[PDB]
Amino acid sequence: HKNMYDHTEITTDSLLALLGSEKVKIIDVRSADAYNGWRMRGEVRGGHIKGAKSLPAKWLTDPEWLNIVRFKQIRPEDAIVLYGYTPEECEQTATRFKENGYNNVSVFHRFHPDWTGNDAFPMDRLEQYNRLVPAEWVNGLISGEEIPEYDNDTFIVCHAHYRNRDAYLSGHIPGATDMDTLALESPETWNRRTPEELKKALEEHGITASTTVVLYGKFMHPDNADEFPGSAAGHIGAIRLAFIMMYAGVEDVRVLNGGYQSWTDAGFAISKDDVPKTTVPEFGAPIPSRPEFAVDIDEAKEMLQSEDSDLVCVRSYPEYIGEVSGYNYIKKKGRIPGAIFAECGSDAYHMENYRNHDHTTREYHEIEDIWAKSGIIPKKHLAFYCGVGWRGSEAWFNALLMGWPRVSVYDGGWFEWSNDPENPYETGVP
Ligand SMILES: C[N+](C)(C)[C@@H](Cc1cnc[nH]1)C(=O)O
Ligand SMILES: [Cl-]
Ligand SMILES: [Cl-]
Ligand SMILES: [Mg+2]
Ligand SMILES: [Mg+2]
Repeated sequence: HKNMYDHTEITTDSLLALLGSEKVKIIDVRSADAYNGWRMRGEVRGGHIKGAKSLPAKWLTDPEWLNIVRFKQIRPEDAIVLYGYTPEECEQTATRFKENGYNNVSVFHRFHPDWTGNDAFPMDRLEQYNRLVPAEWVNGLISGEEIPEYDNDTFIVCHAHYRNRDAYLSGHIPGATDMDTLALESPETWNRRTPEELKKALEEHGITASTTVVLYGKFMHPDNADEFPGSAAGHIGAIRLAFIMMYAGVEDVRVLNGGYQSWTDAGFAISKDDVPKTTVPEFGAPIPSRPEFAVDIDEAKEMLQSEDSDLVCVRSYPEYIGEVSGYNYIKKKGRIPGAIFAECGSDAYHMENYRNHDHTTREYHEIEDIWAKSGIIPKKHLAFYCGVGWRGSEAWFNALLMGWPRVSVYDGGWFEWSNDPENPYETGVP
């Protein structure tokens, strides 16, 4: 019946008439960063067609491509409409759908410049997308080239890791310097360090409050059998450090979307130099400048008693039901009573529910809709937490990117909560 290699074109008028159809799935095959709003071809309006889902053509080489599509609830009985910067970029995706039994597949040729160039055509974007940067933006930054969403004259690219300098020395973005997560958080409490420590640490790494800091980490397949599996979850650590730096007072913090893998996926050169630090004498702002980003245990207890506040438990399901603690250095098992569960992923060192297979952030509409089903909504003051505040920082960053007005991280997490034998806790399947 179908032709695997000749695809029907859908017109702008036809697509306009189908924008509200529940039987139609509009699929943006560009990069997730363009989908979020980055104007990667110089378009005046960035983002995606309103209601479109993100399925980057880059993922076509992934052997799990069909499961990704099914996990996104894109079904063979749906009418599939693909679009990219050009219709030619949609051809391989269209063929891939037809090869897997999707018989209703069309290609929209006029997204750019026709759709982007007229304000009558509805578009959407991740409100604070410029904090989540693509690899091309970082490459222009370190090359001293004109890049959008950047009006500063001072920057530093920071490769985060947890007591694992090999994560940096085995390959890093050229010119980048490494920051151990221990520089900004204490091994005694696994909370952010005191203001005086953060001031010294940031200065010794060459960071002022007015320095644009670009953070990223390297995913190295964490294994629960290792003594420090967090040494392999570099990009969670990067977002954890982004939280602490923004809390401290760094005005412009960016995160490389997808971490190190996005840098090498783009084909850019890597460096193995051990770049020395260029310290700065004065941070230049009071620390912390944004204390409302952090929540501690007394306020967290209040938020459990408030109508417009909630704690969001970003742990794994075995941790939530008290089957495991999730950590080799925590013996207590259980959960904070009254918190809203938002499953992070498989265990304490993986964020499958918040990431794509290439570690870029999951399509934010999916995060937003799943959160809303559990009452995790922006009208509340939300304190994301987990074991020790790493996974909660990554969840918190996703909400911050959506422009949510009062989102925090409860730093202490299950570690601090369970360390007080007076605190109530639950266990078992709810
Ligand atoms: C605070 N450290 C770095 C010790 C944590 C960080 C962490 C990563 N995923 C959940 N927590 C650890 O590695 O167990
Ligand atoms: Cl990671
Ligand atoms: Cl918990
Ligand atoms: Mg949208
Ligand atoms: Mg903590």
